[PDB]
Amino acid sequence: SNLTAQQQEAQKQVDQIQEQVSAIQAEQSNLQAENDRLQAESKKLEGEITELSKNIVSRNQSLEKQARSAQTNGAVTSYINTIVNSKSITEAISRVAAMSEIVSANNKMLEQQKADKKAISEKQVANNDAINTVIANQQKLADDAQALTTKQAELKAAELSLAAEKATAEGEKASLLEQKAAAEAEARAAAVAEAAYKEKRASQQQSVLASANTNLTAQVQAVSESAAAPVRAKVRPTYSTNASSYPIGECTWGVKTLAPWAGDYWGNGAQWATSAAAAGFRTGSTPQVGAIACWNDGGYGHVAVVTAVESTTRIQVSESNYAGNRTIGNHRGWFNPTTTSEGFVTYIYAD
Amino acid sequence: TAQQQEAQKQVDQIQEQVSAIQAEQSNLQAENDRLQAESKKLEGEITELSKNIVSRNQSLEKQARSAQTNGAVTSYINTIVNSKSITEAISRVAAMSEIVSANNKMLEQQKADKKAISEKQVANNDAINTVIANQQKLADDAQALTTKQAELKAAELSLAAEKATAEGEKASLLEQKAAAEAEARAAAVAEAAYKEKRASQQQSVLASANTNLTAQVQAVSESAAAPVRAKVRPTYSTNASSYPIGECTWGVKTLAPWAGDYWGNGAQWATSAAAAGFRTGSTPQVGAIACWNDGGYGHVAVVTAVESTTRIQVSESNYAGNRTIGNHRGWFNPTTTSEGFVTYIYAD
Amino acid sequence: SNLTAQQQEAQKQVDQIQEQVSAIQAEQSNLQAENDRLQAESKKLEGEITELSKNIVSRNQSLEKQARSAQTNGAVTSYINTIVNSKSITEAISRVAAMSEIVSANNKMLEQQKADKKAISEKQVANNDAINTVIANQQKLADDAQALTTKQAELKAAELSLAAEKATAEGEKASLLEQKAAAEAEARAAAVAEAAYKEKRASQQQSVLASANTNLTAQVQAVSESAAAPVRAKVRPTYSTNASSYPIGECTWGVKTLAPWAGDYWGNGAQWATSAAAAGFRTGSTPQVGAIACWNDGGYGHVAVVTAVESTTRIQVSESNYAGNRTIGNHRGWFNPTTTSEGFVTYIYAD
Amino acid sequence: TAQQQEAQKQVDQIQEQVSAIQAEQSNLQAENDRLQAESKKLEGEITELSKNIVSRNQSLEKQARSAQTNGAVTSYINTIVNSKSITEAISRVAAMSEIVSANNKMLEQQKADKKAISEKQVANNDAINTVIANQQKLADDAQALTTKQAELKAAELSLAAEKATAEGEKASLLEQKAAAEAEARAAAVAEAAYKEKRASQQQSVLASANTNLTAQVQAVSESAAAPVRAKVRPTYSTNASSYPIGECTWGVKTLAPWAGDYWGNGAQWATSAAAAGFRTGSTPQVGAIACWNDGGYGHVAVVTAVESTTRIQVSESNYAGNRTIGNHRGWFNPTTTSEGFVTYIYAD
Ligand SMILES: [Cl-]
Ligand SMILES: [Cl-]
Ligand SMILES: [Cl-]
Ligand SMILES: [Cl-]
Ligand SMILES: [Cl-]
Ligand SMILES: [Cl-]
Ligand SMILES: [Cl-]
Ligand SMILES: [Cl-]
Ligand SMILES: [Cl-]
Ligand SMILES: [Cl-]
Ligand SMILES: [Cl-]
Ligand SMILES: [Cl-]
Ligand SMILES: [Cl-]
Ligand SMILES: [Cl-]
Ligand SMILES: [Cl-]
Ligand SMILES: [Cl-]
Ligand SMILES: [Mg+2]
Ligand SMILES: [Mg+2]
Repeated sequence: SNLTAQQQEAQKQVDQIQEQVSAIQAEQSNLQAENDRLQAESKKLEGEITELSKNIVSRNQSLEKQARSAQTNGAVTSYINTIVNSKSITEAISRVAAMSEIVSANNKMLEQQKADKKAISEKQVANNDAINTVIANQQKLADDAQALTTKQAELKAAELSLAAEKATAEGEKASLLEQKAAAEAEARAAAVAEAAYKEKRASQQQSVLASANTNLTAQVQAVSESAAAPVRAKVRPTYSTNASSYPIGECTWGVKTLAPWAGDYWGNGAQWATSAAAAGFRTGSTPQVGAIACWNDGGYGHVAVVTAVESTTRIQVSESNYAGNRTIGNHRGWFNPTTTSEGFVTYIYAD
Repeated sequence: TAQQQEAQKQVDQIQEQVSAIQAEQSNLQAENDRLQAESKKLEGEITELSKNIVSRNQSLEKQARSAQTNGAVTSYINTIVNSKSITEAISRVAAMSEIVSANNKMLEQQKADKKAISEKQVANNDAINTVIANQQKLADDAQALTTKQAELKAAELSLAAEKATAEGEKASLLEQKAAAEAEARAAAVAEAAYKEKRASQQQSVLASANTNLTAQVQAVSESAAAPVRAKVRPTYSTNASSYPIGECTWGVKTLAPWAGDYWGNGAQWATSAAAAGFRTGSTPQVGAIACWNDGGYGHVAVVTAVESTTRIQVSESNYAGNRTIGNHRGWFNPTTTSEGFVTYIYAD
Repeated sequence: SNLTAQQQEAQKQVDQIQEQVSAIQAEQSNLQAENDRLQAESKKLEGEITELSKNIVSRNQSLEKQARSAQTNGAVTSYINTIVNSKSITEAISRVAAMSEIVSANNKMLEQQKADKKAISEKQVANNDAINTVIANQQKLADDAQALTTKQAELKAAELSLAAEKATAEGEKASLLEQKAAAEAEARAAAVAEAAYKEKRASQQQSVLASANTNLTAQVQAVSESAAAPVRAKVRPTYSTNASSYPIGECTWGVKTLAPWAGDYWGNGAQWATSAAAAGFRTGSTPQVGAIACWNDGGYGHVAVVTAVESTTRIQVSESNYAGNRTIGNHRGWFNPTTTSEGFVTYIYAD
Repeated sequence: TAQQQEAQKQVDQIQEQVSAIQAEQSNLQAENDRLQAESKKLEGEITELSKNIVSRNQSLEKQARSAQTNGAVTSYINTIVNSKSITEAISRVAAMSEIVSANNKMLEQQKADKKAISEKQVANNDAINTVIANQQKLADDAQALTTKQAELKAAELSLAAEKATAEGEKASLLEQKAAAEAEARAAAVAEAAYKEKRASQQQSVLASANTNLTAQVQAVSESAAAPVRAKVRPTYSTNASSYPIGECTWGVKTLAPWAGDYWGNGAQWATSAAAAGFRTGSTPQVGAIACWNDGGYGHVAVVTAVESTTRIQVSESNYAGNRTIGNHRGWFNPTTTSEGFVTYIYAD
């Protein structure tokens, strides 16, 4: 080699910084590649979780209908007597043998339900861990991009410093020493930027963690305390506390009795949601316990108060004047409120 | 004579009652027909006013709010000072009077519609009530008419006996009178049974009013079944360590600790919640987890206020770059956002 | 017996008519009982048909996703190479053994799908036959009620005729012979009513069968030929046939190119449904081929033209300016239009 | 001198071009800001007018139609002749003028709103178009500015050489000029590549316009998949012998022979159709089978005309006791009937 001692020192600074630069770039490619495959694992797990979810919900309903039919009490006693309905001279019995198959099919169903609940649970943790890793990697990538900008600026200046030590000229040493001073100033700018980045990142996270010091009630309190605070309910009218405005036994009289917050002159049940909306009440398509269910059939319609909710297509209700019975109470048990002869259902909420 | 007048008096008294019932039947039936028509017309007008009132309310809240949004009003005061620059014929301040005139005209029409619907509601309600009372009166009259017409029959035969002839015939229609009087007693016993039934049925109805919602809801859970799908629920962690700091999932888990621990990207929370046994739906409720699915990562938040399906407030984390938990948007429409299809997960 | 010859003749008429009366009443109870149990069989079959239907639809989607993943072509070649990725010194392989289980699970799925399609088919015919029998019985019950009214009126008169032949009195024979003449007149009235019933029933059915002499086109023609005929589309404006009102490459320009019946000044894609509705176009939530899909995100939104539809949550579309690509064409393949970053989807229909 | 003026001229010419670009950048950016604001305001007003126009159209069709329903107008002519009976101060004919005045006022406001939305649409559309054109011009200017500023640099160094001193220095900044001119050439080649790319991209976009819907739909079916779910469909009977005469099912089967043969009560038709591979949905289309489910027997019909989701006509059998096939209701709302939840089954 024709290398000097001073030139080797400059070469060492270039090789050290280049090593750091390549190390950052290698990790960037490493993390970006890991994220790509983890995002793919997640997508696949997500599709499988969706598949299991609908099956679990569907199978639960089937298992609850099959339980109800197998545990109705009043009709089940006859199903136990059907097995006993065979002893002496009845030709050929295949009722008891067929009873084993429906129980075998039943036991097979809950075992598959148990397996699906196990599988979705396992797929959830793996998916969640994959998603968490990807976010941590993305944060590491953001940190590396700032570090790379700094180290590449340092490398530039170091390479110019090496170019000065090699220079076989008085004219040129001076030229690239001006360029080195310029490059070193740029490297300082990059470092100060990275310092501000770390400074900002740290305080931002502390500000995020500080906001966790709260709860829902305080959060809901802040809405009503603000200017944009629910004041649409202020313009409502004070209604009567009794049902004297509705005739005895009617569905309207019944709902007014159970839900005294309803209006006094809201007419036929069919029009209650229409009048309630005008009065400032919130309406919607999903049942809530305590909400007034309003069915519109283009005629008189019907109203009731929701007493229990399992889904949008499965509720219980307390009502008056259903199928000729004018007493207030539970007339139907569980039923689907979207598929009745009273028509389009809409719910009126208290708040 | 004299005895014949007494018989004639009984016929005329009962005939008077019979005609009175028939007159009232025609009276009530005619009143019901026109009241049912008045109701139908009022119903159509109430529907017309209702949609206008709701629509106009939304319009009135989109207006005024945009011209009185805290932060934005200072610019509206500067607009008059900026339009005052002499270049060169100014009609910006004069045109500002027209939008305020149009605004004031809108709330005055809203106030008139709320007044009109209120008046139409009471008239309609009274009309409906009157019709039902009349129908009950008509049912009572039909039973009374059957009785009085049977009494009239016997009374007319009694008069026919006093006019005599005499045969041969007195004895004949006195047997018919005794038969008619027995029929009249049968009609009376039938009307008594009718009143007996009507009275006890109404008492049974009035007895059922002695209740309230809580007792009603209690009877459902006390019955064989009875919501028992929530019994199989799981114990989730009480902290948000399973979700990364600043993410929307971490924020919702912080505000709604009843949510799951490994429910992944916000988009899939409703899907996992439904599998876990939670109830989901399309209408916002305060305290519900709003889950938006965009076919990607999606988003989650907790509903803090609800005015309608298309107007809510929420508290969330990581919205538009801001990773702190809080209110980021104010009032907004959750169905029309870049995070996609909204679904709500309810606590119970 | 102290029975006369004439009295026996009267007694015979009573016994013959009573036999007919009891025969009708016996059949009424017979048919009413059969209908009750057939209505119950139907209800049970209906619930089972609903159960099978949702499973068949759900399982079809799963089988088509599992087929797609197992028949993607470009990624499947790697799945065939994974089995070949084992020969000499690889420790323990359970990738080929696990491949048998997913195929076993796949083959088990289509066999259960085939069994469910077989079961629903069988349950459909049994249910349909049960429903048909119940309607035929109801028609027979309507016929019997008319016949019963007639025969009971005949019985009344016959019993009075017997009461006249027994009568041991000059005073009473004459009385119940007047009652018999009255009863016979009532019996004639009942017969004439039953004749009118049969007369009406026969001609009504012929009038119903006559109305079947038609088809949809004639039916749709009669609507437009009537006074209540679609004339809301008359007030529309004639739009330009080119997309010069929209800038090159935009989504609006693309939709206008493929659907020239769209408007010229409808602005950002998000507002197209809003302007279309004002212009008199019909809008809705379900995709149709040739409909303009309008997504509203509270911003600029997006528009496209629907090119294929499998369900509400699965369509294909041709569009312009998707994910940076400004050419008109198919960018996404099959996708769910309700779950995208462009927001709330609404469809604008040509008619 | 003289040579220095030539150098000064080159600096002043290029500086003029540089300032012209920068002036236009500020000009276009300012115009876009105010046009984006005009658009936002117009958008809100278009939304306001749209809902009013749709709402008012429904109101106008519920009105007039009720006062001009064939069969019902003869009674409206008799109402003036019946209110003319002298009993005793008549204000029924005078009040009839007010509802017609209110009606005529409604269509005049509808006509004004259709005029206003049309005008607002063109102004908004032109505003949006201008903004996009400006954004493209801004992208072009940024590339041109980079080039002209590089040319200016070299020209200023050329002027600095002619002023000289002279050293020692002429030679120094002539080397810098040669370096600057090389940089200016690099900027020009970059702008050329930009124009090269921009031009070919637009040609590729314009090329894709050479198509139509049919070719587009053809490419879907020609691709790997391609709707092939309809391939597995079944051959049903061509007559309605499987359904009893006069029933709603028999009627729909007669009009829509593509329906199934053993689909039972009308209520379950959508359920069986979905299992059979047919597409279902919540929006009416002409020729679709409407299936109403009331938790009981339900009802079916064939859609013959559609105005909206809440306004259709249908042809059906066995409606309100009438078992003939035909139009029984005219225009009606299929979501608000006593037959329950409506769902439509589509042919394809
Ligand atoms: Cl909390
Ligand atoms: Cl009812
Ligand atoms: Cl009762
Ligand atoms: Cl009860
Ligand atoms: Cl934490
Ligand atoms: Cl974490
Ligand atoms: Cl963490
Ligand atoms: Cl959406
Ligand atoms: Cl046809
Ligand atoms: Cl896009
Ligand atoms: Cl492009
Ligand atoms: Cl493409
Ligand atoms: Cl036939
Ligand atoms: Cl048949
Ligand atoms: Cl037949
Ligand atoms: Cl409904
Ligand atoms: Mg905040
Ligand atoms: Mg007809």
